[PDB]
Amino acid sequence: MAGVRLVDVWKVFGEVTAVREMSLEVKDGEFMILLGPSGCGKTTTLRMIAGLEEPSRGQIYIGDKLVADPEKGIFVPPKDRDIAMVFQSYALYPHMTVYDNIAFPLKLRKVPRQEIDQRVREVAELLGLTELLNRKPRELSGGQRQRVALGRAIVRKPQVFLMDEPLSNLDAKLRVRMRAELKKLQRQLGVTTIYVTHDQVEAMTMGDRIAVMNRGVLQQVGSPDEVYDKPANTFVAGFIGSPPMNFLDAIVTEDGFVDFGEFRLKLLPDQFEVLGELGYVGREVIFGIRPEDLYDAMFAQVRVPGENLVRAVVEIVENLGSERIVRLRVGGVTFVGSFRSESRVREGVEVDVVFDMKKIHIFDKTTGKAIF
Amino acid sequence: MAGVRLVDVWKVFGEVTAVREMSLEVKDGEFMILLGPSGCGKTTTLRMIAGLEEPSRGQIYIGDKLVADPEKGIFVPPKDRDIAMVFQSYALYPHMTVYDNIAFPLKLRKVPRQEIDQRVREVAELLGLTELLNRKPRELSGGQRQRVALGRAIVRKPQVFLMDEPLSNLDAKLRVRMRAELKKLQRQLGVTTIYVTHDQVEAMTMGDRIAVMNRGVLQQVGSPDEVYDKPANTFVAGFIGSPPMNFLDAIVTEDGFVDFGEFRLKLLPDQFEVLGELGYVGREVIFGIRPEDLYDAMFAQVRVPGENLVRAVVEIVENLGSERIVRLRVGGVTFVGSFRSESRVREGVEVDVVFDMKKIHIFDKTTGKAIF
Ligand SMILES: [Cl-]
Ligand SMILES: [Cl-]
Ligand SMILES: [Cl-]
Ligand SMILES: [Cl-]
Ligand SMILES: [Cl-]
Ligand SMILES: [Cl-]
Ligand SMILES: [Cl-]
Ligand SMILES: [Cl-]
Ligand SMILES: [Cl-]
Ligand SMILES: [Cl-]
Ligand SMILES: [Mg+2]
Ligand SMILES: [Mg+2]
Ligand SMILES: [Mg+2]
Ligand SMILES: [Mg+2]
Ligand SMILES: [Mg+2]
Ligand SMILES: [Mg+2]
Ligand SMILES: [Mg+2]
Ligand SMILES: [Mg+2]
Ligand SMILES: [Mg+2]
Ligand SMILES: [Mg+2]
Ligand SMILES: [Mg+2]
Ligand SMILES: [N+]
Ligand SMILES: [N+]
Ligand SMILES: [N+]
Ligand code: NA
Ligand code: NA
Ligand code: NA
Ligand code: NA
Ligand code: NA
Ligand code: NA
Ligand code: NA
Ligand code: NA
Ligand code: NA
Ligand code: NA
Ligand code: NA
Ligand code: NA
Ligand code: NA
Ligand code: NA
Ligand code: NA
Ligand code: NA
Ligand code: NA
Ligand code: NA
Ligand code: NA
Ligand code: NA
Ligand code: NA
Ligand code: NA
Ligand code: NA
Ligand code: NA
Ligand code: NA
Ligand code: NA
Ligand code: NA
Ligand code: NA
Repeated sequence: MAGVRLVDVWKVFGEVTAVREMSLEVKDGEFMILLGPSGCGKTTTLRMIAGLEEPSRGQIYIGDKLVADPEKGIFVPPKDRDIAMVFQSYALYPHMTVYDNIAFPLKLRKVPRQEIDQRVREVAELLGLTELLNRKPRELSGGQRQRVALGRAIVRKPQVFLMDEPLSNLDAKLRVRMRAELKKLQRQLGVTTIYVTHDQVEAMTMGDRIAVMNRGVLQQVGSPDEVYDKPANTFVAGFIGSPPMNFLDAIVTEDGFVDFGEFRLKLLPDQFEVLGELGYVGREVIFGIRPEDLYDAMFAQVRVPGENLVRAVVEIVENLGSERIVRLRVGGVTFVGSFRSESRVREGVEVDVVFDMKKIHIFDKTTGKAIF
Repeated sequence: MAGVRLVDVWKVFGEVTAVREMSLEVKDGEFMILLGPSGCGKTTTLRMIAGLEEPSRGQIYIGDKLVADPEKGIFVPPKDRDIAMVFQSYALYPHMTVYDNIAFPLKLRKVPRQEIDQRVREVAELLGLTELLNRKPRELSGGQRQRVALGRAIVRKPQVFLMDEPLSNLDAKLRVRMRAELKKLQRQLGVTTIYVTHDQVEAMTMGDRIAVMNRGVLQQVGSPDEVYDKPANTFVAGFIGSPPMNFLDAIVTEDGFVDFGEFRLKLLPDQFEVLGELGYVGREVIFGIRPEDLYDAMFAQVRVPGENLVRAVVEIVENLGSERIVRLRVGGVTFVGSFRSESRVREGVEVDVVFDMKKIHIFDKTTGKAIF
């Protein structure tokens, strides 16, 4: 069964809802990311798992243990859950030595003195903390304190590691390296990890799966490929990706096209069939395609006038060196493409644009849910 | 209505007791210091007030709310308590200006924009953040980001702020300035604050009151003058002061003197009376007097041979420029005085020493408790 489980979890404050009926199963041993914009409920969700905040309603389990169910009067304090919040301010005694801070979980569980000493010294050396063993955290730098909390977290082996934006205070290069190092260590340890971040690249880079949240609601749980290539709804589709996915209003036509008013594109057979079966033919839907899937027709692989091509005017060309971000317009609609450097587009000049129809998305105009 | 109240609070781990039957009432709006040496239970006490640790027994109130009483199955986790923990550098929202970061909590509580603006700008002014209102976190220093986080915490108006020697990482000079800035801000806010420190000078400098702890036990709660001038027992008397208070074994005599064996001193009338009414006349007690209250007879204001004066030999004279620390000996007992620079004391030479009898202390030799 799941390493961590939330069942219909809510957190409310009067008329405000921080987390709304969230059910999530985190697999044993996976590195799960909670990703979403500011205020989306991800931090509240991590705190409820940690026990730093109580759910308003719902059940929360760590392994086979029910750690929170307010309807049953059940609430296990954070220290009694088998979890490690790798967050220094909460985990560490500033006036106890680094050595004693790291040894604490083990002496609490009556591990022999010789064993404690070797396990503490081993994890300290691994983390470059050896020379700091006799110092107290109140004397250390912020980075050193975070490392000491990490050592205390991994010296034992809890059932779950929890982290909240642990690399936000780092230089870009060090951050890229740490994302790799943290994931390598998690894989080595094999311990279920739940990690909050607002950073899409960090999420897609480190996570085995990503739980995308928006305004307290779980939008989708999937691997980086699933959330990027198979966004569950317009929120997910528009939240991940740079430049953002383009969205256009369209009518699915009886003759198999998505009609934007200003122009039309021919759907692929299978797409049109699924839309047929579901009853969207004749209806207004939301069409989406990423900038990386739009091409200058001069160099596109397959150019089909009528079906995947449209003439647009270029409004802005941003020269990024390795590519060009091209703001395009066809009458009253606009979209952005990421074209190759060899493209000769020029502001004010028209250009034919090819859409890679295999990469489009169609969503329900009312619910926002993805058809594909 | 106390701001925070602990009633008979204990925290134990097996045979080890971190905090023992502590009752403490923190006044609404006061700056309370929890001061003690390492292992005294000061951090555990702050952790139980924050809710990071559940007490083994006792009740804890934040305002009029009972937040922990294990016998009643009551335990409110940290995020659900009306407290603000001040630590490292908290959850600064990226892609959000300073103004919006501080305003965020009020944006949830749906506070009118007029009020949000006034409150945010007011808070930024107290923190010196006004010129940074339109800046993003990335454009800020670490100290600027830290102040922005404090501002976010302050605008929410918690019942109490909790911190554990947050100034510990600072160079001496900056620390002196920050103690003053922190206390000034606390007075401007009028918010109950509980601050843990191991530093005696920091405690006496910043606290309205100081809760002195030793080995899990609350020794005394008083203003800096009270803990310094009216120490409740020998621990408090010997823990604050430099050089430390001198202690000598004595016997209260029938004729109104304290007899040290090697010499005697005459008690002030009111002092002998209290010792009498309490039944100490004829008993061995612990006598105490600070170095600053010992004087070279050459410059003393009042010299009464036999009563407040004794001839001693000088063993060590430390020349501190602004004063001299003089280690004195009378037969088999020693004590240290802080004499004026003009004193002509010399190692190996005798000198008459005057004791300021109005400043002495007498403690019960068995319990260590101060009679006065
Ligand atoms: Cl702590
Ligand atoms: Cl070692
Ligand atoms: Cl990366
Ligand atoms: Cl919502
Ligand atoms: Cl919500
Ligand atoms: Cl996406
Ligand atoms: Cl062609
Ligand atoms: Cl202003
Ligand atoms: Cl004292
Ligand atoms: Cl002389
Ligand atoms: Mg967070
Ligand atoms: Mg998946
Ligand atoms: Mg892949
Ligand atoms: Mg493509
Ligand atoms: Mg794509
Ligand atoms: Mg140009
Ligand atoms: Mg009770
Ligand atoms: Mg809460
Ligand atoms: Mg004084
Ligand atoms: Mg004095
Ligand atoms: Mg002088
Ligand atoms: N993993
Ligand atoms: N242009
Ligand atoms: N105060
Ligand atoms: Na997985
Ligand atoms: Na939000
Ligand atoms: Na609650
Ligand atoms: Na416990
Ligand atoms: Na690593
Ligand atoms: Na895919
Ligand atoms: Na991917
Ligand atoms: Na891929
Ligand atoms: Na894609
Ligand atoms: Na792709
Ligand atoms: Na134009
Ligand atoms: Na341009
Ligand atoms: Na393709
Ligand atoms: Na006070
Ligand atoms: Na505990
Ligand atoms: Na100004
Ligand atoms: Na509040
Ligand atoms: Na200030
Ligand atoms: Na007092
Ligand atoms: Na006094
Ligand atoms: Na006073
Ligand atoms: Na004074
Ligand atoms: Na005094
Ligand atoms: Na004094
Ligand atoms: Na003299
Ligand atoms: Na000397
Ligand atoms: Na000398
Ligand atoms: Na000498």
